[PDB]
Amino acid sequence: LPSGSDPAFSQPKSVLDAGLTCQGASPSSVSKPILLVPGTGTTGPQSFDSNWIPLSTQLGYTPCWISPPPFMLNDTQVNTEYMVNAITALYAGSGNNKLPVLTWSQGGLVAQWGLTFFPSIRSKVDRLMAFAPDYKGTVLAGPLDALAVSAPSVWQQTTGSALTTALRNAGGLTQIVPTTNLYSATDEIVQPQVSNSPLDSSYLFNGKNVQAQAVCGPLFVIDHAGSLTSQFSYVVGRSALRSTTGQARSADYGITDCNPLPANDLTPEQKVAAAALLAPAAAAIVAGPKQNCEPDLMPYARPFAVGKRTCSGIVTP
Amino acid sequence: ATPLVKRLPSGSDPAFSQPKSVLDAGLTCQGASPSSVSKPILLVPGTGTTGPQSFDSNWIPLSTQLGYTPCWISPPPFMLNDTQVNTEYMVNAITALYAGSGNNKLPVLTWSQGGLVAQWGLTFFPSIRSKVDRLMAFAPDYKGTVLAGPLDALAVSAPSVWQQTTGSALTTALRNAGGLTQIVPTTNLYSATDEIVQPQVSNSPLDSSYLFNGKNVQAQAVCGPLFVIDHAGSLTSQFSYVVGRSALRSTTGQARSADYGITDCNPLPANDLTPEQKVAAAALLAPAAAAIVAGPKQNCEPDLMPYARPFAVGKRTCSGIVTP
Ligand code: NA
Ligand code: NA
Repeated sequence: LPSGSDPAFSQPKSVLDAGLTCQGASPSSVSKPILLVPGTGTTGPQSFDSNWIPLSTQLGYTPCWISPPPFMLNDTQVNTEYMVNAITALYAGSGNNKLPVLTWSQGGLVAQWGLTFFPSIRSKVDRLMAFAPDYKGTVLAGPLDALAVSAPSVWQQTTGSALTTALRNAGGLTQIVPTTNLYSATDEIVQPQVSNSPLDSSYLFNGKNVQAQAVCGPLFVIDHAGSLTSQFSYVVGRSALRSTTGQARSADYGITDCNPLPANDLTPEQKVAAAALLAPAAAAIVAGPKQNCEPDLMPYARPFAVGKRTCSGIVTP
Repeated sequence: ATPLVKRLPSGSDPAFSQPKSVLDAGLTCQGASPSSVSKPILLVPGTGTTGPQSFDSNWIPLSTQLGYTPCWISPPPFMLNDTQVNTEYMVNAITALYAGSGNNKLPVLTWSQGGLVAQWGLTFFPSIRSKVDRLMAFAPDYKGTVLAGPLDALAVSAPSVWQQTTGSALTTALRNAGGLTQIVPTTNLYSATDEIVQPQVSNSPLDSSYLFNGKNVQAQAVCGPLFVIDHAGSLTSQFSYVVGRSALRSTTGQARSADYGITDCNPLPANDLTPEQKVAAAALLAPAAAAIVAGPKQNCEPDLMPYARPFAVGKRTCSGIVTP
């Protein structure tokens, strides 16, 4: 993995701090923070108000989140600056104590990108619990050469992208901190996910890779959003957050937990909102940035994707 | 600024799967033993051929007339086996010829798969980087080729044909390990009209023969868009001889634009070849296509050796999905 000093941020600290919020606390003085990293086309609240904000509260954490603008549609590398800055802030604000990170969709790619390229946070993240992460991107976007004009981070989550290439070649498809990846073969956004194998976009070597169907059977169906919100997802995430190993444990879940509906402990209103989690993403995409090329890799990542084409041209060594 | 990133594998050479005696048996020099040879040049042949079949009609005599002792490897059977094994023959030969010429660097000159083999060796066997002074590659397929896939016609194909298919685990691993940037001074001579290796048309890093920082000479960029030489002509033409002569003589280790131009754009076999050599040069490809048909074939790409597996995790080879 990359070593040495962290790369410089492209955004000022004040901007990065403005993207971080905690429930009922300031990041500078917070007990048992958990950092929630949202999905493409959403803010922290839109990703987590109906699920892991209340669920982590009941598990004894202070939920905190980042909301990189606009709605996680900008450069994934910029979104990661928000996360790295937040880990640094919440580590100090909790008394110099490691904290867990819990993510949905792109948020897991962001987390692993930060752990790969910003060495200072490896000692500050206790564990990573990623729901439907797309470390390999998704092939459902189609080939890069045919992609319609799309948001910066949508380019970067397209399989074949310079970003996913650089993550892989820098060592980022192996876990860096104890990581659990919960995902679904029936994901309608991120594929391939069907093999229960290293082919899957959510898979990390040495991670606790939990394809729901491997536990629940081939008839179990949860979609991209259900991967975050389901009762099964809650049991796995609870296992990961409590485990002394930092990863979910098979002994903590079984067939009786294979309920695809929103987590039981959510209120009826939260269950409704959780089922409708994905809709704001489309609206943000319609109003959001669009371009005909993948954003350039920042200098710290360019050496890992020589030959790939971004907006400024082919990456050279 | 730019971070520190080792561009290539480092450390000790991976072990060979073949014993030294077997690798030595595949190496021959004209009129000399590798153990005591003056000014060797190592020639690495193309798919479906032996060293003599690739080079008897061209660079064996032409390099002799430039003052070298030509030496070649003939990995069996006819370069159709695992490209990684073919590379063991090349690595061993460099070690032997470096030692047999008094610890003096030597040039490597290749056709077709031979250039992929050379770059694979330089990428994964660090000991040879200080023993090769330059690489002169004719029609190298560092990205493989999109033409004539392994599932065309009979659903089995030679091991090295799988590996030379674009998207293969082998070509993926080479790229991910840093192998599409030159490692020693390299000249790549190729043709937009290559009928075996594509894509080659863009005169840019998209081309299968292109290496970053190399001297990448697409013939049409010098001779015009309607100049035609094929996969074999890329090795045998008079234009190719002028570029190769420049690369071998150059003090930079690469061909120099000053040494060739429009008046060298002769697509026929190199002038200095005898009539018999010119005829054989024009017919270079026929034995290779036939050997591919009669050789080993399988329905899967050979497994990557352990040294290469980390660079193609998630690809599929005969044993299953590649893991580190
Ligand atoms: Na958009
Ligand atoms: Na075939």
